[PDB]
Amino acid sequence: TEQMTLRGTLKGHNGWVTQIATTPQFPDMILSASRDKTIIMWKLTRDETNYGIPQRALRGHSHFVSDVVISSDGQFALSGSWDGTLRLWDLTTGTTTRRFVGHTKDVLSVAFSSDNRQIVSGSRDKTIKLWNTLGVCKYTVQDESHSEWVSCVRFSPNSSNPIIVSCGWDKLVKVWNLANCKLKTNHIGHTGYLNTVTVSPDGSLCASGGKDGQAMLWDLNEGKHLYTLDGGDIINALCFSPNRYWLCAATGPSIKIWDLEGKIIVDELKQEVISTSSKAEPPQCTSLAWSADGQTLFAGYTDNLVRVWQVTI
Amino acid sequence: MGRVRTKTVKKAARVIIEKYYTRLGNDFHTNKRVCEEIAIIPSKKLRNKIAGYVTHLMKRIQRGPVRGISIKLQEEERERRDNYVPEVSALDQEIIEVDPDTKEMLKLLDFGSLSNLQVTQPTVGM
RNA sequence: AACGAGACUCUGGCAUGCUAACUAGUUACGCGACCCCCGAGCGGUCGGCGUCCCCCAACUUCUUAGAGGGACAAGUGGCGU
Repeated sequence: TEQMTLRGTLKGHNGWVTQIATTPQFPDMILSASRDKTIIMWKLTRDETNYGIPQRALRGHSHFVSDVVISSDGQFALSGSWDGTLRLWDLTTGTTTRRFVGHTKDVLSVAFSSDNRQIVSGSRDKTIKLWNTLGVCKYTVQDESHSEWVSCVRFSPNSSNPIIVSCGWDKLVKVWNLANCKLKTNHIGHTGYLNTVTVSPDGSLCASGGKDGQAMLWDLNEGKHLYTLDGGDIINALCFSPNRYWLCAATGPSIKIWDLEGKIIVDELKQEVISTSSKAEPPQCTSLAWSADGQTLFAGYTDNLVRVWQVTI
Repeated sequence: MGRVRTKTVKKAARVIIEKYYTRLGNDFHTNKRVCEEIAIIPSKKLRNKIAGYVTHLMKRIQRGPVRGISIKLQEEERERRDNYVPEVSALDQEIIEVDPDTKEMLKLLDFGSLSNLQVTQPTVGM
């Protein structure tokens, strides 16, 4: 079966990498966020000396940047921050065209709609919130929301079932109808708080995880439970492959992949030892992205680096 | 210089960990946000000092016991050293040797018949 | 268990992020005016100098001052019953 190998590393940051984002429109570009308050745009290269260079940096947020996402045309990017404000960036000039305001705490995740005509967000303020791209808020979920911090929000990629999924510190996963503005279904099972939720590109399955170290699968349209996978110590991020039936997870200092035909671990990715006089000797992995080609993986870390892996035979 | 923490900081940090161990971790910037919603703290400068000692105590509790703090996860494995151990399926067996003056003490008590015997040294060890 | 200590109150150093100013400014131009040709090049569109003057132009970097943010011995290496 297929096996990963280390390609190279990217060095231009002064705090933990918080997220990475990519598109099929520009395969020599990637974009990433950090606790150093700024978003970096990278020029990738196939040169033997170093795999990429910081090309531009976006500087307008006043605390940490928590989430970042790119428009399907590759012209614009959207981001949230621990300063409680949400911003839309023109990637050609490196300037914000609009600013979104109306949360009263601290913003943990954001997404674009699959048509890119609507925006959604989640926060420590306990409210999910919906926005028009002209910067005006359109609905607020309030009493039916999570009882604790809203950790994540995501859209289904398909057009024929317009719904969103979410996870929170009250250890529930919830599913919501877009046009009707209402809750559809709870899912219950996890013992710890939740860090992440994700959906397969065919629009069929969820995955979710957090402190309990378990990845659990769920149906989007059949409304029911599927099998549980033990990850290890903790789950920081999850993603599906774009062209294989694989789930991938970032788990403490290591990254891991499951082949879902026959439910088996393909490989686990680890770091060369730097001897350290304390517990948690290695730095942890914080975020993942597969390239639009599917053949290469980007991963971010608490040691201010992005590490790149290829597939091999 | 002096960076020693006063009893107002050290007592509030212990009471937080007794009630909210499942919320906490190694990241100071996340602990600083948790301690602001589970407690009323009058000053920003006091909140930072409490979340600092909570972050120090979490890294100790990952290694072993701290005498002033208790949690279910550590009590139930104490309760597994309590009750019975995996060490052996039977007692240390009663087939043990007897000295001549213990043989004589048991003879006067109408007992014996199950022990081997040998004598000690010719004179008291010096 | 109580008072003193510490916390606490005022103050200094950071924010091209927020709120928004004819009793505070900048940039720019519809432009208008004086002086110099030193300037590719003319006595010019274009250059230089301005506490010289309008804006029914755009804006908040520099000034004012309200709200929040930020630092914890928090990170790494030694020494410590």
